[PDB]
Amino acid sequence: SGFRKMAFPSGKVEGCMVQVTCGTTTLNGLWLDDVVYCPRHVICTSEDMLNPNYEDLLIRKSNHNFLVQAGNVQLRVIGHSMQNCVLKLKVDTANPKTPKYKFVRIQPGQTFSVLACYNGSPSGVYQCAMRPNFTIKGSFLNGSCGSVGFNIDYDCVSFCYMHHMELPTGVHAGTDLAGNFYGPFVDRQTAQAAGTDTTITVNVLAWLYAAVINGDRWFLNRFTTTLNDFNLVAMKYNYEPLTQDHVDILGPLSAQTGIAVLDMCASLKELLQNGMNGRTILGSALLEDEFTPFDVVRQCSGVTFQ
Amino acid sequence: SGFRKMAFPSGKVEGCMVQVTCGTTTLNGLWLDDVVYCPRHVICTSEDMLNPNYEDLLIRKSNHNFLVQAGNVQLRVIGHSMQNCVLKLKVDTANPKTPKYKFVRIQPGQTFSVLACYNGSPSGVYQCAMRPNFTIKGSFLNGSCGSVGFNIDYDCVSFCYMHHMELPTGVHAGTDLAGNFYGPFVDRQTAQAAGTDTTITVNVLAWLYAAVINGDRWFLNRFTTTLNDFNLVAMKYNYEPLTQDHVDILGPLSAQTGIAVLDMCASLKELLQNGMNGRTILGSALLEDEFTPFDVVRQCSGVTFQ
Ligand SMILES: *[C@H](O)[C@H](C[C@@H]1CCNC1=O)NC(=O)[C@H](CC(C)(C)C)NC(=O)[C@@H](NC(=O)OCc1ccccc1)C(C)C
Ligand SMILES: *[C@H](O)[C@H](C[C@@H]1CCNC1=O)NC(=O)[C@H](CC(C)(C)C)NC(=O)[C@@H](NC(=O)OCc1ccccc1)C(C)C
Repeated sequence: SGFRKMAFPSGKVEGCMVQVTCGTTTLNGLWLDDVVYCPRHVICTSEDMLNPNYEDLLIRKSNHNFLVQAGNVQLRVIGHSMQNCVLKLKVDTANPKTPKYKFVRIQPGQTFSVLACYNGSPSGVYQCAMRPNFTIKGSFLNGSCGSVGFNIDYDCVSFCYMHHMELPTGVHAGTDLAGNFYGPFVDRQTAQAAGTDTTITVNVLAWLYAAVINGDRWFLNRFTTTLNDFNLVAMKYNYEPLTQDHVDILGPLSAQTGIAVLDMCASLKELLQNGMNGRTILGSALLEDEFTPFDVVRQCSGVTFQ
Repeated sequence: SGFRKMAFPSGKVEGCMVQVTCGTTTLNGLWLDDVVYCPRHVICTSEDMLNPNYEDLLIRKSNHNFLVQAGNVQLRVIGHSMQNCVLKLKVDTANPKTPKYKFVRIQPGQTFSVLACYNGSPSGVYQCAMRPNFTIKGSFLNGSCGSVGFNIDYDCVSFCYMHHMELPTGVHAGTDLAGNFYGPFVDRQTAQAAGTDTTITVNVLAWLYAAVINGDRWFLNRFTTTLNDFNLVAMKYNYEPLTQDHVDILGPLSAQTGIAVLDMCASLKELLQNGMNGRTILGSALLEDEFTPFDVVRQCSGVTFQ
């Protein structure tokens, strides 16, 4: 028993991290087969960064301008090309540590692990959710760009995020591995704001099921509600709408605990209307929304990976 | 910017995890050089476990009773011996993935990363603190015994914890890697209880400094207090005493933020006496105590590891 914010084991990704230095910029790259993926704004300098034209900046570059460093071994760049907001640097050596992988784009509400890196060297690993407003609430310092977010599916690493920038509220924006931003952000030093966020309702209910599996039941109640009456309550509290699909994904957790999804909705309603009365749930005094139904099942059932 | 509960990258430890099966018990082992470390209660079966005599149970075992599995490669056991509550199984193959390592025993209040494993296969990684009552609040299911907790110091892995058991409040108990339990617990199925916990005051103050570095300042105040007047307030709220040493370790954070340690104590006092008034600090509605002063510096400064 117990419930923790749990990251995927990071070994498979640590072996793919390299340092990319060009001009006055150093950042992290992702080395899979003979390609190194990194944020395209490495080809910049601090005045290029007010409003650049990356297509122009890139034809001015030479292969030998890109210093790629895999630990204490240098990689020769033999080609370069830009795919949206990422650079693909072709190197003459294929990474012998390349895991089975996919590039996947995730949906708001879904979670992933982030391997925070500096200078090609992993610093820490932590779990994140993609917020409804396509930001993530990460922990990133200068030099962390090119760190990647990922999920693991048995032995396959699905890369879903590459880090690019911090927005003024301390939240973070980035791209998928094909270089397409999550949300309406651009890799420019121009005024940009996150936009209004909402709470991920299906994840909150999942975390309430995790609590019940773990012995926290005080918030349960005999009442029930309709899907429609629940969604009027979520609207007011800035929760995002609950669909019949979300009810289906919560079926397994409903079955394991004996609590109908719509009964747990009625509990969420009262929690929203009454607060928590100085009590806690799974050691939080807030309703937590960064655990998906799948995260809960993995942790409360013991799924592993090879 | 941003602050997250951040684990160490786990790759160095993933390469050391193996599966140990003996009789009707399967658990995880730690494979360093030609020795596999695992909990001694693997040599048990479910009626041995009410009150065993492990010295007796172990001389009855044969080397060939221990099935050690490093992925899809079996390791031959060539010797066995017991060191307190862990077994050391000598195998004829040294682990080519053995990192530089140390066995260290940690102090209550200190943190570490846990690589939760089942059947020798890593499942997830998360950060823990050793509670004042020598339990940890982990996430462990049946089959997770032998999972280890650790810190990384540049390239060196300091192993500090091996998992053994869950106590009735859902908290977890284990040993250091020399097999000596943290706290007054024994690896027996006899009635055992955690004992009264307290809040780790120095870590709470560290997390308040992390908040200030990250832009949360609402809890700051013009007031101050003495170390002595602060400790009378901590006593009442079940916080553990703050020493002049703790004030010294908080010096760096005090210097970076311009907030004297005793000024942050006065803020903690009011937070303890008034609550948080429905506000949050670093996205928590509770005072968080599982970040050490070092954890805060690492995350707010960007220390890496190779
Ligand atoms: C890559 O190492 C780095 C990662 C940042 C550094 C601090 N935290 C991080 O996650 N990314 C950058 O330095 C960005 C570079 C560009 C913009 C992608 C070229 N810069 C930023 O992240 C900056 N954000 C912005 O410039 O955009 C928002 C904004 C809002 C208002 C006015 C101007 C710009 C921040 C300021 C570091
Ligand atoms: C090892 O895989 C496993 C890990 C447990 C399983 C569930 N969560 C975990 O962390 N450890 C065990 O199964 C323990 C085996 C012994 C006791 C070390 C031989 N057993 C336990 O963890 C059990 N705890 C106790 O038996 O001790 C406390 C207690 C309190 C009151 C009455 C009897 C015993 C629990 C019940 C699984």
